Amino acid sequence: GSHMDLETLRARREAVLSLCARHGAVRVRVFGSVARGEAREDSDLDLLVAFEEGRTLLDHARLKLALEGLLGVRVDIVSERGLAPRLREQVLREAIPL
Repeated sequence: GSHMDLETLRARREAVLSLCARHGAVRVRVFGSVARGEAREDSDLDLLVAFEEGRTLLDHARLKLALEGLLGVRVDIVSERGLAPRLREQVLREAIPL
Protein backbone atom coordinates (compact mmCIF):
# COMPACT_ATOMS: atom_id res chain seq x y z
CA GLY A 1 0.00 0.00 0.00
CA SER A 2 0.98 3.62 0.53
CA HIS A 3 1.58 6.11 -2.25
CA MET A 4 -2.16 6.58 -2.60
CA ASP A 5 -2.73 8.89 -5.55
CA LEU A 6 -5.84 10.48 -7.00
CA GLU A 7 -5.11 8.81 -10.32
CA THR A 8 -5.14 5.51 -8.45
CA LEU A 9 -8.16 6.50 -6.41
CA ARG A 10 -10.13 6.47 -9.64
CA ALA A 11 -9.17 2.82 -9.94
CA ARG A 12 -10.87 1.93 -6.68
CA ARG A 13 -13.42 4.69 -7.12
CA GLU A 14 -14.68 2.80 -10.14
CA ALA A 15 -14.97 -0.51 -8.31
CA VAL A 16 -16.05 1.23 -5.12
CA LEU A 17 -18.85 2.81 -7.11
CA SER A 18 -19.88 -0.58 -8.45
CA LEU A 19 -19.85 -2.04 -4.95
CA CYS A 20 -21.25 1.16 -3.51
CA ALA A 21 -24.24 0.69 -5.79
CA ARG A 22 -24.50 -2.87 -4.54
CA HIS A 23 -24.18 -1.85 -0.91
CA GLY A 24 -26.76 0.86 -1.46
CA ALA A 25 -25.07 4.09 -2.48
CA VAL A 26 -26.70 6.21 -5.16
CA ARG A 27 -25.26 9.62 -4.34
CA VAL A 28 -21.75 8.38 -4.99
CA ARG A 29 -19.80 11.63 -5.05
CA VAL A 30 -16.63 13.03 -3.54
CA PHE A 31 -16.98 16.08 -1.32
CA GLY A 32 -14.22 18.08 0.31
CA SER A 33 -10.60 18.78 -0.52
CA VAL A 34 -10.21 15.24 -1.79
CA ALA A 35 -12.70 15.91 -4.56
CA ARG A 36 -10.71 19.05 -5.27
CA GLY A 37 -7.61 16.89 -5.42
CA GLU A 38 -6.28 17.63 -1.96
CA ALA A 39 -5.34 15.08 0.69
CA ARG A 40 -2.00 14.20 2.23
CA GLU A 41 -0.87 10.86 3.62
CA ASP A 42 -2.13 12.10 6.96
CA SER A 43 -5.48 13.31 5.67
CA ASP A 44 -8.84 11.57 5.64
CA LEU A 45 -11.17 10.78 2.77
CA ASP A 46 -14.54 12.50 2.98
CA LEU A 47 -17.19 10.72 0.96
CA LEU A 48 -20.85 11.70 0.91
CA VAL A 49 -23.15 8.85 -0.05
CA ALA A 50 -26.91 8.44 0.15
CA PHE A 51 -28.39 5.13 1.24
CA GLU A 52 -31.78 4.24 -0.20
CA GLU A 53 -34.45 2.30 1.65
CA GLY A 54 -33.70 -1.06 3.24
CA ARG A 55 -30.06 -0.10 3.66
CA THR A 56 -28.83 -0.23 7.24
CA LEU A 57 -25.66 0.72 9.06
CA LEU A 58 -24.66 -2.88 8.45
CA ASP A 59 -24.20 -1.99 4.80
CA HIS A 60 -22.45 1.22 5.79
CA ALA A 61 -19.90 -0.61 7.89
CA ARG A 62 -19.57 -3.17 5.12
CA LEU A 63 -19.04 -0.39 2.61
CA LYS A 64 -16.79 1.56 4.94
CA LEU A 65 -14.77 -1.58 5.56
CA ALA A 66 -14.93 -2.50 1.89
CA LEU A 67 -13.77 1.00 1.00
CA GLU A 68 -10.89 0.82 3.45
CA GLY A 69 -10.05 -2.60 2.04
CA LEU A 70 -10.20 -1.62 -1.61
CA LEU A 71 -8.49 1.67 -0.87
CA GLY A 72 -6.42 -0.12 1.75
CA VAL A 73 -6.56 3.22 3.53
CA ARG A 74 -8.82 4.88 6.07
CA VAL A 75 -12.08 5.89 4.45
CA ASP A 76 -14.68 8.18 5.98
CA ILE A 77 -18.21 7.73 4.68
CA VAL A 78 -21.08 10.10 5.36
CA SER A 79 -24.81 9.72 4.87
CA GLU A 80 -26.79 12.55 3.32
CA ARG A 81 -29.41 11.80 5.95
CA GLY A 82 -27.31 12.12 9.08
CA LEU A 83 -25.77 15.07 7.28
CA ALA A 84 -27.11 18.58 7.76
CA PRO A 85 -29.34 20.79 5.62
CA ARG A 86 -26.85 23.63 5.34
CA LEU A 87 -24.01 21.14 5.16
CA ARG A 88 -25.64 18.77 2.70
CA GLU A 89 -26.36 21.62 0.32
CA GLN A 90 -22.74 22.69 0.61
CA VAL A 91 -21.55 19.11 0.38
CA LEU A 92 -23.42 18.68 -2.88
CA ARG A 93 -21.67 21.73 -4.27
CA GLU A 94 -18.52 19.74 -3.58
CA ALA A 95 -19.83 16.26 -4.29
CA ILE A 96 -18.46 15.19 -7.65
CA PRO A 97 -19.87 12.24 -9.62
CA LEU A 98 -17.01 9.99 -10.65
